[PDB]
Amino acid sequence: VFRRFVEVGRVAYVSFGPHAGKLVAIVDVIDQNRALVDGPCTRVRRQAMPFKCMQLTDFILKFPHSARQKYVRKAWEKADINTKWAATRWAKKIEARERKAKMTDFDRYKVMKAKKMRNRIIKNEVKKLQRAALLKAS
Amino acid sequence: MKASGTLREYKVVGRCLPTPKCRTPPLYRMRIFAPNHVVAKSRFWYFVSQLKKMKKSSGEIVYCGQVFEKSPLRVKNFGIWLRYDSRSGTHNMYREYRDLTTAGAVTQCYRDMGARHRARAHSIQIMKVEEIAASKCRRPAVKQFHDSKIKFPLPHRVLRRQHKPRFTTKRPNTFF
Amino acid sequence: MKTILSNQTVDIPENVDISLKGRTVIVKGPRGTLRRDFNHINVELSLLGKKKKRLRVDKWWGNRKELATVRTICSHVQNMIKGVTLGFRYKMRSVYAHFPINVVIQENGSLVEIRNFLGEKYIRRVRMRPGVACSVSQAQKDELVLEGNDIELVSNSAALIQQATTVKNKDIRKFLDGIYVSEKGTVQQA
Amino acid sequence: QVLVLDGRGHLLGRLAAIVAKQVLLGRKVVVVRCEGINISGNFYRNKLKYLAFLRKRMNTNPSRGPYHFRAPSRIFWRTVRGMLPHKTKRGQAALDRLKVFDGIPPPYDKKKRMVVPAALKVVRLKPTRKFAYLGRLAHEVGWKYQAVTATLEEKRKEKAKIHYRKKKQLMRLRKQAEKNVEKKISKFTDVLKTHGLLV
RNA sequence: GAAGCUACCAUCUGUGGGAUUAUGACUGAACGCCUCUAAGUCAGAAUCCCGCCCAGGCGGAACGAUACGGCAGCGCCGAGGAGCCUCGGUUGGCCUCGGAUAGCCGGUCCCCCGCGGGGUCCGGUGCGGAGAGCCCUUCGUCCCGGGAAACGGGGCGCGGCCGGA
RNA sequence: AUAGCGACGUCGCUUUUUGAUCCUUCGAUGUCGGCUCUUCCUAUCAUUGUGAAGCAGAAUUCACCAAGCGUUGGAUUGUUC
RNA sequence: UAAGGCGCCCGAUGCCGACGCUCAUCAGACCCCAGAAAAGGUGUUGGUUGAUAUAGACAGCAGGAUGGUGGCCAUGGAAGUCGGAAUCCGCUAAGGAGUGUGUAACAACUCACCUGCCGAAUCAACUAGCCCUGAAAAUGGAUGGCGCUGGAGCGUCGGG
RNA sequence: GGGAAGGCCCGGCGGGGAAGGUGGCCCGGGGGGACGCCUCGCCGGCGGGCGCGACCCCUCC
Ligand SMILES: [Mg+2]
Ligand SMILES: [Mg+2]
Ligand SMILES: [Mg+2]
Ligand SMILES: [Mg+2]
Ligand SMILES: [Mg+2]
Ligand SMILES: [Mg+2]
Ligand SMILES: [Mg+2]
Ligand SMILES: [Mg+2]
Ligand SMILES: [Mg+2]
Repeated sequence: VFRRFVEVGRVAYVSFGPHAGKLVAIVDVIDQNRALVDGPCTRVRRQAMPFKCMQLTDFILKFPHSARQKYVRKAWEKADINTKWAATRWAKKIEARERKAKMTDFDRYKVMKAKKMRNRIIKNEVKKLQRAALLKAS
Repeated sequence: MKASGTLREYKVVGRCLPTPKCRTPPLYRMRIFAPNHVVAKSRFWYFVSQLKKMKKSSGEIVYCGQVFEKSPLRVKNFGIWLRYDSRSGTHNMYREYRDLTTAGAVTQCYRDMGARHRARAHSIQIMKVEEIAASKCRRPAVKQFHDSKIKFPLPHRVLRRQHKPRFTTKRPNTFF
Repeated sequence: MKTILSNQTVDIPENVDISLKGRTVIVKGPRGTLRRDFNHINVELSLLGKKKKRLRVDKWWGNRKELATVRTICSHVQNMIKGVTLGFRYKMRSVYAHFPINVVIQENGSLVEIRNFLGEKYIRRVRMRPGVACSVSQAQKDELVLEGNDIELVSNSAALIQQATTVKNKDIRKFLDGIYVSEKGTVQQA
Repeated sequence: QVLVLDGRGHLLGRLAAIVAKQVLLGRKVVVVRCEGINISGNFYRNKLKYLAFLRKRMNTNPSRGPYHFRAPSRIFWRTVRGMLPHKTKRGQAALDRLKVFDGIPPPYDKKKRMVVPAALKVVRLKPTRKFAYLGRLAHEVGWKYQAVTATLEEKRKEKAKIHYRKKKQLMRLRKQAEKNVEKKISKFTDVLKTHGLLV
């Protein structure tokens, strides 16, 4: 079954191309594999864009199929897409990936040191729990 | 013509040189879809030589300039009247496309002609390009996009960038 | 040209229930259960509407070549529903000129033996498909009845025992002998 | 350091080209479960192609002529050989770095097998097209070990299911322990979260 | 005329399956009906492939015995002892479900069958139970303190029990 | 008209007939037949499985998958024929 | 850089290349060049022209499908159905001196045409792309090979 | 083309138009939420049901 459709007013996340990594709102469907979109608030000038480079999110905001950027921005601000996107888990994973990429060598060493303890404690406690479960089974 | 890249629309006006017979020959204007102004002028001379008794040696390009799209943010339906050469005989046709720019629609027309009839740019003679209302559209491939509540999914997304993780332990997912 | 959407819906009666796991459908009713998968069609099946009222088939972005599969899926599902609620009864008759065709049923309707087909010393032995029951019709001189729930299985058995009796090296326009499907109805009528 | 590939779902030539390049580049490659490989085009077409290959033999002495290997592993091996300069020492040394197998042998069943998305059927073929199974093609061309390898694969699958269940149980213990000890491993977690290894 | 060779000039023996071609069909759309075809399915042969049969790979397997009694040569072990010559490449490991893709993955008692398999429900889903990942992480030693551990670490240090074709 | 044929036309295929040419060979590639022996082609005479007849049966036509297996013994002639 | 190329052989697309077309049980794949035509396809994709359809079509399922008259010349027999011209009228919602099957002739069936149910698009005739039929030779065999079908094929194109 | 669009002032404001018709209205159904018909749950209570007839009584999507 399909849950994410392409209609007027859906928010999609651009994966690659000029505006890579930005949200956008679908205004119209030009053709089978091209849509007229704009990110009035995410800094993306109104333009055409292929379907091959956007990934659909589960955010819908209402405006007519050819409304101008004024009304598109009005609907975007009214629905407050930015904070909800920042709060969703998708953006959290993206932001964490960006953090890991940005990490320099000193924080790499610090992360190694912290992970050593984290794994050691977890492994010891897991051994304790496994022994306890075995004793309970016996 | 070599339909290189995306075409551009040029307004080209030309006239015969003044002669003792007539001081001021009438100026003739034409719309040329071309990669650049040089080939635009060449096509203008070709068409005007077919139409009138005019040649480049006995004429002059009074003006030649690109005409920009009037509304490049409104998706429009374009009807194109076209004249092309097959392997046996020549035919007139009318085709509709859907795009934001007249030049983009004409480029789509050239690519579609090459794909469907193996006709080449030196065979296609473009005649008329008009904005056509959705009620006046008559090709179903364009008409099916005329509704307020358009809605369709992307069913089978094929994995691109197949080579960046050239060896990956997942079998990729095609349902998003 | 690829159509944006082609859909068709099927209404199911109250006495039968339908459960689908992806593209395989299971139909359960008074006469039993029928299962059929459709992983070779690649369209969308939805059991929309509480009270299991309807089953909808969707196809997005399909040319005319695969747009035909929607109605064939719906027809297959309707046939499964019909065979589950009512069942399928294929009645066939044996036509002969001189030699009577002696048909005897064994394995409680699973094997059919045919003898004396045009003075034949050879004995035809045809096995029914699983879930198809053969019988000799009462109140009729010579006629076979095939009972089943799967229309494909019943009709395949009928075709098997029809093609088992064909004249060889003779004018088939004159030697009109063999068992032929007289009619295709249901076990019980509406 | 050896690249272990799984054949199931991969296309013959598409996988063979990548394997040949990797082998030429010096890497040791072992491809496993070759009978799961599939080829585009319908089964009758592919069987006809293999029969046409079978028909090619030296007229005067077939014993010296082309050798038509029937096992799927050897079929894949030969089509890889077709993409290497096997007449030279470099090509032969490369070809010696490749190992093919039907099923999954004991040296490799207890290992993680890699996957090549650039040669996968689900990626390279639209669903409406027809494909053929190399295992079935080989079996009805004259491979004699389709059933034995099937039973052995069934045994391997039923053992791997037990191993995977044990892995699931052990990890679930791991997660329960993690949420149990979050109290005293919290100060070790915010650093990973700030550097984006745990969010 | 022995023996031996030897003759349709004597006598004996000569095989079974599978996918399918042509063709005939089932269900069934496209195209309200129809249709062997488009998706799916069936029967099908001196053909094809294999079996039976002949050979047996710079291809493997199991098993037996493995060099005196004056010398001796050998096999296994002593985490057995120093070395000498020669051939090189390498410069951290990942010890594993099956598989789908017009769908998947993980928990669950709230139920049903034989710990496993189903049902409901709850979570994730551009895969944070991720290979775009995980694990180990090495300058060394000496004092005192805090955090984790007291069940842990190390032992051809041990004797057994299972685990594998 | 089209079971089976097919006029007046017109489009092809083959190199098992003959031509046309003269590229190789004249410090030589032994130049007709028959005998013997193997393999290959299909444009299928028979046999296996089929479809169509102006196919009642018998016989016989036309067509399809198809070269697996067979295709003889003699008079006359150096003959191929 | 030219010409030519960039899946592997084999240097170069390991571009998140663009738009389409095409399934071949003989696919196709680059000047010279190394193999094919006339004629066809309800395979599929475009295009041209003309029709009829809420005064309710196209299917499909059902009812009618009449008198003069078995029209005239005819043949042994021709009632419509082998033959020669014409083809009228009243009844009609409609019926042709007849579209076909059938008998020696009838008979009978059936069609043109009109009605009932069903309720929105449906018919043709051409034309051009790819694919398919046409398409048969001898040692086993050659888009250079492997192989390729979200193309590594065909057409138009872009960066590198 | 002294850039073509575009952005911001509800820019104000002049009139006009249909449609890929927003509300509104009419018809139809998929519904539900008040759950108004049974069944359990604790004669009064709330929660359990993953309850069960509704029907223009509305009433929302
Ligand atoms: Mg006969
Ligand atoms: Mg068989
Ligand atoms: Mg068939
Ligand atoms: Mg079969
Ligand atoms: Mg070193
Ligand atoms: Mg010689
Ligand atoms: Mg000599
Ligand atoms: Mg032949
Ligand atoms: Mg090259």
